[PDB]
Amino acid sequence: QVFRFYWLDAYEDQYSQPGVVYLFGKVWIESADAYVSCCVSVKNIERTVYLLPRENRVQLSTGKDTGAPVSMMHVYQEFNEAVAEKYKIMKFKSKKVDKDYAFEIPDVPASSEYLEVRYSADSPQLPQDLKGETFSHVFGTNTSSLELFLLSRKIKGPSWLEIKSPQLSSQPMSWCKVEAVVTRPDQVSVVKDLAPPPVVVLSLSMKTVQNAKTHQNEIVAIAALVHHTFPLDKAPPQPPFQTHFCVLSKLNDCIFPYDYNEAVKQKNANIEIALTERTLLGFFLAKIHKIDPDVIVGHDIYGFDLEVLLQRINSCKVPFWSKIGRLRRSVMPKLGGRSGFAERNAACGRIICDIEISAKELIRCKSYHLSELVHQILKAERVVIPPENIRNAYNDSVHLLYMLENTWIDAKFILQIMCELNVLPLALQITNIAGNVMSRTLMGGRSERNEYLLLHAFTENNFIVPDKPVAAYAGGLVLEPKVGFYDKFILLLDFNSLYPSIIQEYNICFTTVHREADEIPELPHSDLEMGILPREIRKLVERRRHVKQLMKQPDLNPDLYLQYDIRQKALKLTANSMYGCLGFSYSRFYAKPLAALVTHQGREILLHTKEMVQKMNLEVIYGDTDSIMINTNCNNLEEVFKLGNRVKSEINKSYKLLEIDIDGIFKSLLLLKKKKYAALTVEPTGDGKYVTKQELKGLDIVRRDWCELAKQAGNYVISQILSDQPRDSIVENIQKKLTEIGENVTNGTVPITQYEINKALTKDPQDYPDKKSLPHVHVALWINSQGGRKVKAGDTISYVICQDGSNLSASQRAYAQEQLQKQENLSIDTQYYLSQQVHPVVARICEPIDGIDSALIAMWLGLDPSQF
Amino acid sequence: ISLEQIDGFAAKSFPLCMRQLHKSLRENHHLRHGGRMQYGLFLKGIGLTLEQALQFWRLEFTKGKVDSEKFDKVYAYSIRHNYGKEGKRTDYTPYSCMKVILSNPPSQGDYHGCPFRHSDPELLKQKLQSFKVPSSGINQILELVKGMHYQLACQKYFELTHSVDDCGFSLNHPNQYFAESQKLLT
DNA sequence: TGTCGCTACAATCGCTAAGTTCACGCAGTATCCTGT
Ligand SMILES: Nc1nc2c(ncn2[C@H]2C[C@H](O)[C@@H](COP(=O)(O)OP(=O)(O)OP(=O)(O)O)O2)c(=O)[nH]1
Ligand code: SF4
Ligand SMILES: [Mg+2]
Ligand SMILES: [Mg+2]
Repeated sequence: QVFRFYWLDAYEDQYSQPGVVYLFGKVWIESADAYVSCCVSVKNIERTVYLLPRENRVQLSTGKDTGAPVSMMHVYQEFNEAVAEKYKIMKFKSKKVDKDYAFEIPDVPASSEYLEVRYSADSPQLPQDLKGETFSHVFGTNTSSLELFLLSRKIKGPSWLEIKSPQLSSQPMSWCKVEAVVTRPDQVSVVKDLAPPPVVVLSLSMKTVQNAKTHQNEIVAIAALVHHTFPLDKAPPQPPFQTHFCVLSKLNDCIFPYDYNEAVKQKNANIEIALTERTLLGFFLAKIHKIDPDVIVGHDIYGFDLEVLLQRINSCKVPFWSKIGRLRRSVMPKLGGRSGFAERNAACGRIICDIEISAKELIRCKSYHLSELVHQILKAERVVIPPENIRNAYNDSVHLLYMLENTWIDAKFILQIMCELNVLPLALQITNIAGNVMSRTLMGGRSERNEYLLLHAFTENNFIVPDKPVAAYAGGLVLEPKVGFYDKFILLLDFNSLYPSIIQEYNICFTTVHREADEIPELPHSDLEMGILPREIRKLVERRRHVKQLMKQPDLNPDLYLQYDIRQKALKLTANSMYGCLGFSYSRFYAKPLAALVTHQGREILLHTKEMVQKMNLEVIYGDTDSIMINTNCNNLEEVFKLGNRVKSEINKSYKLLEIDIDGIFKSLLLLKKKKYAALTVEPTGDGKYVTKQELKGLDIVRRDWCELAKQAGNYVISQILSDQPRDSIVENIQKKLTEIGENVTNGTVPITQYEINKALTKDPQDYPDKKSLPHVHVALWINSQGGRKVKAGDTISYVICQDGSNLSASQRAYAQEQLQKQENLSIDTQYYLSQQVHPVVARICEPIDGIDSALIAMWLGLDPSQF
Repeated sequence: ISLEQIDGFAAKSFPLCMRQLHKSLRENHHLRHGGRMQYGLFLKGIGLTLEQALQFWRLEFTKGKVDSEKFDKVYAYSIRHNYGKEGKRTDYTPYSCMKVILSNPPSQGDYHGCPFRHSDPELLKQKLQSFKVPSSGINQILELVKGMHYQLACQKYFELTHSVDDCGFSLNHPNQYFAESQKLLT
């Protein structure tokens, strides 16, 4: 009679169906000998509130204190007589329950007894500011049915579920294969210690041509790759895809080449040619229904792809729209609106993966457009079809098949990127750790993850969490650097998980710090028991430490090693975000005093560590909120290691959990400013043999907002400076290279891409006020002016500042590379680059270098020293 | 020409323009630039030498309680010039009656120009009465003036003052008036 | 509809003050001017 299935996504409609939550997942049917998607509708998910009684009865209008003690019988009497009648709630279940509370609502005791009342979600919801003579507060008034269900059944991320007494739906409600109705939340349970089942992943890439008559983007091809047994706890399979399908259509007026049919047949692929975009969308929806993929992956799927799909579905009036998801509906959600909420709701029951968002979250790259990601991750070169060529493709079989195969290659690259970064396993792991829904986790962001983590923690400990909410404080201390060049050994010490360790050690928690609603609250007494937040953050830190130790194993697959590094970085960022969300104005758990206390303790620790190291007769040259740089003034590495171990032991001696470890040993350093240095990191090879690896931190060479010519020049200059060559040879080589680069720039022999400069976007190109015209924004608008996919917020744009005869400021001459290659009146501003991209960076880099000055750099660049 | 006889000329021979200029100079012992230029050119026309004019002007200007050193400093160069002694060194010619009529119009504190043109009819009548001119002669001169016949009006003055029925000459120059007066008298 | 935290550096734009040009002028001195 039981019913075991592995749930993946949950969807609730607060307005349409009250007190109903749908769980979508996979269920094993023996007959098919494979997993089949199933949907379970948990009905009658009642709504629960909590009432805080007064100490003595109080007149509502007089605001008096009659003196009559208030007990739970009186509270029930008041809610039964006044409130129940007023708000038209008929049946409710009342009980006395003792719960804990430590959050931001004044005059709420740490522990008290409340009259827990539940009633059907169809009944009206009580006002958030409700009050009465017998009670001073009502909680959980606006609690979402999904949240109530998840916290009531202690469901924490995707996992195997056991359902009791399943029933069948009168009429179909979902597009899945098996459906089941649960009459009560109590009938759903969780079973542990079973591997997740492989799921179906569908990677789709489409090509669209805009209808400038309406500027509406019409789809003309959809290349889709599918694998039906993609694992969620093992490595990605090779090849990543099992089978595939391609659908190709024609424009509104244009026609197919003569023998398109013969070429398509010779292609031997599962190509289905749709006469009209209506037929193409119908075929695509039928294919999605047949495969019923559980994880749809794509590039800009949340911003462009799904929105275009839904818009064209609406325009062509394709009957069964809801088949794009897994539930049955009739009216498509209104489009527009920020975020991908329209997309996610439209695709309810399917986990949408946007490799753009996932890549932004996991790794750091100069640009997030698909070609750059492909070159960086997969180390491959992508051929891009301009939209004009896409329009021109309906003129020959060869070009039409090339376009379709390019769509197929784009889909394959998207799937390859998803597998390489290991996006799905990491999403599953982080969702299990946090306890939220997987789709939200893959949507990006840290707030919801930490909020749900703490929700689960507190709920399991008999707490009442606050209702969802319908440089404020000091930070770290950066020591003043001793700018200069150090040719001896530098010892870098870094604290391990500093803020998490502080939270653990000092027992900082909502239930330990007695706050007050900008003074730093006192440290909690050492007598108190460990709080909830130290426990959760300790679990996260322990998981990260386990992963790091696993990374220590010798002879590991380097790709697997990089995946482990990504996972460790993700866990580190999760813990740091757990800290940060305490200081997030919009967070459910805003505890700015706690964050201020944490940062204050960090500053105190750093000051004490600096004092200790200086008291050891050792030079201190730098430190950024958890780290210290020491000048060993030694040339032997063994002695350096001995001193490092000494000082590390002395520092660790003063703490219970915080540990200091040797981050790195720099053979040479060029300390320029705060958060800006380059060093020759030393990684021992064995038997006294060490290998030197360059390491740049914060310089302009490691910023995407500089022309790659400048980056190359700075990299060479740093390489010369940090080398062991005699100083005269170093200066001579610097001068010679600078002269060569100046000649190359003057003669136009540099490749054009080296003049590109990348700047991201913060808002939509239109929403930017008329604050003159920010260079990138300028070009951004041009991109939207032209007939191509628009550039929205958070998009990198590469512009080249070029001569145009305008005698205007450089900021106002930003141009795309295609613009320069097209227009015959635009030429690269060589002087601008030589004076404002090459000179500034090298001049800043070589400030502490003897023999080099602004005038000399200008001369070797061929410029006029006058302005310098 | 001699300095002393200049007074006699001003009494009798000088035309009403130079007559008024001389009266103003002997009342004030100083002339503005326009008056100085005009009177110097006229004295050049009659024949007064550069030395004689310099001496006369120096002596007259000194009587206004001013240094003759300042005069030698300032008016010496001008007196040199108006006789064409310095600068362009051109023997600048005395003004003709047409120029005097069309020359710079005098303003308050000025006395240059042709009195017949730059004097109001009442003032001209009063001046003529002062000169004991017969009422008929004054009326004829006024009639000539009203029709803008200032040359003819001056010829009438010359006829009346010299006791000659007809002028016999077309008066077109103050120095010409001076020469005609000298011819009739001497 | 959600949107982790703070600190530091670099570049650019706006606005405004400080400074510069520099043309107003003056006090002092000088030369060269006007018609027939
Ligand atoms: N909220 C927040 N805090 C951060 C972030 N990055 C750094 N911090 C803070 C909290 C970290 O504990 C502290 C020390 O920086 P680190 O990069 O050395 O990380 P941590 O020491 O925690 O661990 P690690 O040295 O990498 O093993 O700086 C961040 O992105 N968000
Ligand atoms: S007409 Fe000639 S001479 Fe007579 S007052 Fe006039 S300017 Fe003098
Ligand atoms: Mg650290
Ligand atoms: Mg004068």
